[PDB]
Amino acid sequence: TGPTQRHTYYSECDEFRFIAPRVLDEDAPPEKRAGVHDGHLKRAPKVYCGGDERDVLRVGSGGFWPRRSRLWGGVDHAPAGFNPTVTVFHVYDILENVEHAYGMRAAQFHARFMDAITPTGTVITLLGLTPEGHRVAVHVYGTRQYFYMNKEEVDRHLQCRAPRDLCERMAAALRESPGASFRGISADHFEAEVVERTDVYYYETRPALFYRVYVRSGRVLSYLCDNFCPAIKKYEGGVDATTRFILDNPGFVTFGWYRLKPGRNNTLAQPRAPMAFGTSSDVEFNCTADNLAIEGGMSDLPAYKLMCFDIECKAGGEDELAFPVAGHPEDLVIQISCLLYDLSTTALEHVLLFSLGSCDLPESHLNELAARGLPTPVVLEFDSEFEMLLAFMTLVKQYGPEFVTGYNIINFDWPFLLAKLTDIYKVPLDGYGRMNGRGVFRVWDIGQSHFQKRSKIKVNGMVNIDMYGIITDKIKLSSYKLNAVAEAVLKDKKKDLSYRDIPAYYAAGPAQRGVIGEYCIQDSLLVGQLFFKFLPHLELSAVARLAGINITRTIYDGQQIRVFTCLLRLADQKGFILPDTQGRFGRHVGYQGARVLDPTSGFHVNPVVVFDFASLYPSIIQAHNLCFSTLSLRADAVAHLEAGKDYLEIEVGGRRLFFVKAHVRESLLSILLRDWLAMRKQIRSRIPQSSPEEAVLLDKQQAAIKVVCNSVYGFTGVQHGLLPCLHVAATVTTIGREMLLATREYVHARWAAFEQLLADFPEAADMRAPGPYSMRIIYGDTDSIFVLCRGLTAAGLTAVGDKMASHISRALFLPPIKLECEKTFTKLLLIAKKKYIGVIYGGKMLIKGVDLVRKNNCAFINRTSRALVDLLFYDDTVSGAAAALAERPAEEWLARPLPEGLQAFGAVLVDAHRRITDPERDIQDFVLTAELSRHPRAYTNKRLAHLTVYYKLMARRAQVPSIKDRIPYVIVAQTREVEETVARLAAPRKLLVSELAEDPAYAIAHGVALNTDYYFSHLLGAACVTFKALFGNNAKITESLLKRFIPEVWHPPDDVAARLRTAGFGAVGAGATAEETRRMLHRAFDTLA
Amino acid sequence: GAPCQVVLQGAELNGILQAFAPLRTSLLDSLLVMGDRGILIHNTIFGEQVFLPLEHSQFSRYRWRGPTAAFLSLVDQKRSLLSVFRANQYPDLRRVELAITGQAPFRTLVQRIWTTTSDGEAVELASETLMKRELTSFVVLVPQGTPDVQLRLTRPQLTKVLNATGADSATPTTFELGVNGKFSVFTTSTCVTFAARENAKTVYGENTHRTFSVVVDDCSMRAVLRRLQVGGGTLKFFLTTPVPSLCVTATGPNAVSAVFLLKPQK
DNA sequence: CGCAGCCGTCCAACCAACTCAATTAGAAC
DNA sequence: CTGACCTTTGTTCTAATTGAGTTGGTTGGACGGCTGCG
Ligand SMILES: Nc1ncnc2c1ncn2[C@H]1C[C@H](O)[C@@H](COP(=O)(O)OP(=O)(O)OP(=O)(O)O)O1
Ligand SMILES: [Mg+2]
Ligand SMILES: [Mg+2]
Repeated sequence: TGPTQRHTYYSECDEFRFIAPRVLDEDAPPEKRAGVHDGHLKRAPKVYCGGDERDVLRVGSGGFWPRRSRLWGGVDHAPAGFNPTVTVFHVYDILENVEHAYGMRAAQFHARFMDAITPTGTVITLLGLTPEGHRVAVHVYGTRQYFYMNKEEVDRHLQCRAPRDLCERMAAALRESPGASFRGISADHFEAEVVERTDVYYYETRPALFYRVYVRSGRVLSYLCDNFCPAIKKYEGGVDATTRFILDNPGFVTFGWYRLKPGRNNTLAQPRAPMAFGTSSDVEFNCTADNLAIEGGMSDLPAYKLMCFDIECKAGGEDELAFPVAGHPEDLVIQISCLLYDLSTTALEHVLLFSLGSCDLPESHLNELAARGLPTPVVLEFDSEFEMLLAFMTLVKQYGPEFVTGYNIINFDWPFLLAKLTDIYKVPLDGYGRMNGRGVFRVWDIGQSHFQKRSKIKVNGMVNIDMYGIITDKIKLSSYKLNAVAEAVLKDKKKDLSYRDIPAYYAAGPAQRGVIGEYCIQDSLLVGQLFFKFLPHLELSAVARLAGINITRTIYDGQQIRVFTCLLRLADQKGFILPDTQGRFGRHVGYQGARVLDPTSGFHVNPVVVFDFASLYPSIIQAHNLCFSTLSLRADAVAHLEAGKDYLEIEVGGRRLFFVKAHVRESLLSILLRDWLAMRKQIRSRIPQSSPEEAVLLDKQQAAIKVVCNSVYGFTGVQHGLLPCLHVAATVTTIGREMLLATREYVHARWAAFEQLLADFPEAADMRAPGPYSMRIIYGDTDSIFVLCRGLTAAGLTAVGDKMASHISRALFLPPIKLECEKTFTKLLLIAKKKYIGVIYGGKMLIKGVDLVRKNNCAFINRTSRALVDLLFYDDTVSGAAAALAERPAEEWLARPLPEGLQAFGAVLVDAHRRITDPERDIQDFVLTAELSRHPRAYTNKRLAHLTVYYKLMARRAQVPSIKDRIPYVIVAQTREVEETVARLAAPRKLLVSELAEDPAYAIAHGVALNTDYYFSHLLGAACVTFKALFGNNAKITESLLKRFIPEVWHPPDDVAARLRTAGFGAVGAGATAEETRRMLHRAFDTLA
Repeated sequence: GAPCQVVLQGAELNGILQAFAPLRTSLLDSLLVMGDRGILIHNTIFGEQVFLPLEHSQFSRYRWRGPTAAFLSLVDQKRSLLSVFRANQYPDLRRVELAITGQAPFRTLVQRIWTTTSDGEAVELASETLMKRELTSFVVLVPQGTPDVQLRLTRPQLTKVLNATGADSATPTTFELGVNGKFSVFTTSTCVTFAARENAKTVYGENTHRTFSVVVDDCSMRAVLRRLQVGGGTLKFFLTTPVPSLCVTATGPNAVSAVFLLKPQK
C-alpha cells in the first residue's frame, strides 16, 4: 500500500548512467588515460569512506553523513513508541498546496478536514521546528481565496438574479475552456455572497454592493481573472492563499513562534499517521486557524541547520582549458564542499567533501582545522558523477537544511547541478525539497526578460541566501570575486585556484585531488564567516514579519509586494477593496521630481552648515494626509467641507488636486508608514552603545529600512505597477520642491544681519569671527541646503545649527516634518550638482559623486586622485595657494606663473607620470570595470569596452559573465597585431577605446602591453574634472594649467635618426656636452644660413 | 632680472618679417633652439626637414646665458608664439620681446607684444602674452660643414627646375652638373639645362668644378617648396657624406632653408 | 602692334577640429 | 476521475564615448590681364 501520496525522490536504484574520467584508472596505458567513460551500469550506487563501503540510498546503522529524517521510502525509522507532545513551534516557511478528498480516502483524517477539501481545497502548510529540535509540519484547512466584482455590473452583463446564478455561469465558463482542463467543475466549487465595500481610489467614491466569490483553487482563480467576463472590473484576484491566511487571522506572522490550542467547539489538532505524512518531518498535524495562536514571549530562533556549499568542475573535452559547460556529458562536477552549521549557536558541526575519485587532504590543512577547533573533514569517495550527485541530493533530503548558502550559487552552482540532474541523468527534482513530491525546485535566470531585476531560486521548504547577493548590497567594491571580498571584509588573503589549473591537479593522483579539496573547503569556510558577520536571515525575517510575506518572497520578490501587502492589511480593516486593473504589461519619466539648486562652484574655506530633512517624503505623506482614499480631482466632491481647514488644494502638473485632512479621513499610506519608521528608529537607537564594527552593521540595516519607507512613495509612481497613482507621487515631489525653496527664502530673510541672529540665539556672541557676516545658501539637493557662514567660527556652529533647525521647522512646517542640522564643513569643494568633497569639523573627509568614489575606475588613477585631494585639504601651503587662485579671473593664470604653494600638487602628477611607465607595473592597478547591466543583445550602442571583452571571453570559451556581473578589462596598446585582428574579424585607422579593451588574465598570460597614453590622459582627465572648481569651472583652462606641470620631451624617430646621422650630427641638447651643444649650434647656423 | 633677453624693435622687426611673410601658417608649429648666436626654428614638412636660422645680428638687443634652451612653439597645443610674424596677425607691432628666466631645465619663457595705437603711443597686447617652459630634454639633428657646390637659381629658373620634378613615389628624378657646367636636371620623361658659370640660360655658381649626377626618391619636394612661397633660392649640395643631401635656401639676407635627402647613388 | 608668358586673384576642394546628440554607467537624492 | 505559469520603488544629475555634421581656413589650380619682347 505505502504512503497516501507517492514519494518521488529516489529511495532505491539498481541501474544508472556511469560517467567518469579515464585518468582514475591508475594502472591503465598512457593512450587510454584521456576523456571519460560513459555507459549504463546495473548496480546500486555506492559510496566509499575510510576503507568502508556502503550503498548511497540505504538507511540503517553505519551511515557516513548525518540524518534528521524519520521516513525513507515508506519505512519509518523512528524508535518504537516515538510520540512527542507539540505545544509551541517556530514557523520559518509557509506552503500552499491543493488536496483532493478522493486522493485522501485512505488517510484516517477526521471529518472536519475532509469537508474542507471536498471536492478539492487549498491547504496551507506551516514548516517549523519545536524547541526540542523536532521538525514539524502543520497543515491548515479552511482557507479560501476570493475576489470581488460590482453587483450592478454583473447583474446587467449576465442577467443573474441570485448569487447561485453567478456560480452556475462561472462553472459554465470553466467547462467550456479550450484544453478542457477543468473537467468536473460544478457550481458547488464556488460560493458567492453580497457584501458592501468601497473602491479605494478617490474620496468621493460611495460604498456599493459587490459579490465576493470564494474559490477553492488558485489555478481556478487565475483562469477566472484572466478570461471570465473581461469587461467587468475585478478586485484582489491576485492575492494568494497564504496572504489570505495571514491577513484574515489578526496577529499571525510568516516567521515566528506559534502554539496549538483548542478551537471553536473544543476541537483539537489531529496528529497524522506516518504513512499520511506529506513532508520530511518528525511530526505532522491537521488543524484549522482556530487551533493556532501566536506566542508573544518566545523570540530566540530554534536549532535550525544551515548548509554552506561549493562545487568544483572539470572540463573534459578536447580543450582541457575550456570553461566547463553543464550540458556537455564529459564536463563533470568533481568535488562538492558541504559545511553544516547550527544557526542557533553559530557552531560548525560537520565538514563533508564529496569527491569523484580518491582524495587525500594534505596534513597541513587537517592540522590547521584542528588548531581552530573545527570538525575533522569526512571525505566521501565516488566512482562516477552520478553517484556523487545522487549522494549530495540524498544528503539534502535526509538532513533537510532549512537555510542554504554559498557564494554565487544562484548563477553557477545550483544551475550546474540541476542541469546535470535534469538533462544528463533524468532525476525528478520535485521530491527533493521538504515535500515528498510535487514541490517546487527551480532556478530562474534573468535571460531575455525585460522586467527581471535578478535571478531567483525557489526550493519548496528551503531558504536559499546567496552571499554574493548580500555582499553586493552592503560593501562598495570594483570586484566581487570572493578573494577580493575576503580581503576587504574579513581581512585575510586566501590563495586561489583557477579553472585553468584544475585539470592538471586532477590527473596527478590522490594527493593533488586533495589540494583541490583544501581549496573547496577553505572557500566554504570563508563564506560561512561572511554569513555570520552579516547575519542576513535576521534582517530578512524582521522585514518578513512586518510586511506579512514569507521570507523567500522577502529575499527575491521586490519592494512593491511588500508595500502592497501592507496596504491590503489596512484596506481590509477599513472596508476598502483594491482593484486589479493589471490586464496588460514608453521610456521617459512620468512626472517631475526634485529640485536641485544651482551650486556656487568653488573652494570654500569658511564654515558650511548642512541642514537636511529627516524622512522627507514619508513625512510629507504623513503631514499632508496624502492617499488614494483622500484624493479628489473634482471641486464638487469637497463642496461641503471648509477650504484650508478641512482640505489641501494644490496645483500639480497643471491640475487642481484636493486632499482631505486626517480628521475627515486618515490616509492609508500615512498609517502604513508608522511601523516602518518605528522599525528604523529602533535600529538607530542602538548605535551609540554598540562597538565600532556593530555600528557599521547597524548603519546598513538602518539604511535598508529607509529604502522600504521611500518605496512607499515609489509605489505610487510605478506606471503599470500593482496599484499606481501618479497624482499622489507628483504631489509629494511638488510639496518637496516648495519646502526647499521656502527654507532658502526663510534663511535669507531672517538672518541677513548678525543682529537678527544674536536676537534669536544669544550664544552667537562667542562665535563671531573677524570679517563681514554673511549667511547664504550655496547648494542644495531635494531635502537639504548648504549654508555658507562666513564671519562665524566652526566650533560653535554645531550647537547653533541644532537651534536654527528647530526654529525653521517650528516656523514653517507641520509635524511630523523636521529639519535637522546634519554636519558642518571646515573646507568644501563644490564641484557640480551632486559632486563635492569636504572635511567635517572633527577632521573626517566626505566625498560625494566624484570618480574617486565610483566603482568603474582603476586603482592607479584613484590612488593618485586621493593624493591630490589630500594636499588640497590637509596641506596648509597647498590649501592657502588654492584659496589664492580665486583672486584672479581664471584665464589670467594662462599668462602668469601659479602661486608657489602648488609645488607639491604638481609634484604628485610628475611622480604619477613616472610610475605609470615602469616595467615592474602591476597590471591589477590598471583594471577598469563596468556592470553588464542587461542581456548583451538589448544594447543599442554596441561599441562598449565591457561588451568587447564579453564577446572575446565567449569566443575563447572562458567563463562568460552573468547579467549584472561587473566585467574587468584593461586598455592595451595598439600594436599592429591588433589592427590585423580587429580588421580581420570586422570586415592609418586610429582604433576606438572599446576596440582596445581586453581581459586582464589574457593580457597577463600573453604579455600584452598597457596603453600608457590612455591611462595618463584619463588620469589628467580625472584631475581636471575635480579641480576645475579652483579655476572658475573652466575645463579647458584647468586642462592647460595641469599640463604645465608635466615634463615635456621631444626626439626624432629612430629610423629618422638612423638616416640623419649619415649626414648632419644632431648634437643639439641631450646626447652631447653643453660645450659640444654650443659648438654644434655654431657649426650649424653658419652653414644652414 | 631676465638674464636672457631678446628684442625686436621696429628697426629690426621688418628684417624678420621680410623673411617670415612668405611663410603662411607653414612654420607656426616648430621647435625653437637658443644660444648665444640667435634662434633656430625647426619643423618637418611633408616628411622632410626645414630650418630657419635667425642670427642674433637680426635683433636690436640680445643676451644669452647658461646652456642652450629649447621650446616648442605651440602653447596649449593651439596658439603659437610664432604667430606674431604671420602676415597681419596683428595690424601693427611696435616691438616684440622674448625673456627667459629660472635655472637649468625648467626655465620659463615669456613672449611680450606691443602695438602702436596711434596717439603717439604703444600698449601691451596683454591678452596675447605667451608663457612657455623649456623642455627638459631634447634631441635635434642639424647640418654642418661647407657645401660641395652651389648654384644660385633666381625665381624663374628655380620654378623651371622645380616644375621638372616628378611625382608620387615611383617616378625618378635627378640633379646633375656635368663637364662644361650644363646643370642638366632631368627625368626619363622631361629635361632642362642651365649654363653654370663660376644669356638667360645662365646659373651663377660656386665650386662648380666638381661634377656629378644624383637621383632623389623623396616625394613632395615641390609641395614643400610651394607651401613655402620660395621667391627664388640658392641650391647647395652636400656630397662627401655616405648619404648626400641638397639644401635649398631662399635668396636674401636671411632665409628659410629646406634640406632634402638625396639617394647615395654615387 | 600683336602675341606669349607671368603674376595675381578668386573659387573650389580637402582635411581637421569642434559641436551636438544619444547612449550608458553610476551616483545622489 | 487531472495537468499552470511574466515581473515589478521614483526622478535628477554629471561625465565618457561614439558618431555625425558643420564650419573655417588654407592651399592649389585655372583664367584673365598687363607688360615686355620680337
Ligand atoms: N532610493 C530612493 N527611492 C526613492 N526615493 C528616494 C530614494 N532615496 C531618496 N529618495 C527621495 C525620497 C526621500 O525622502 C528624499 C530625501 O532623501 P534622503 O534625505 O536621502 O533620505 P530621507 O530624508 O528620506 O531619510 P534621512 O534624511 O533620515 O536619511 O529623496
Ligand atoms: Mg564556487
Ligand atoms: Mg533627508
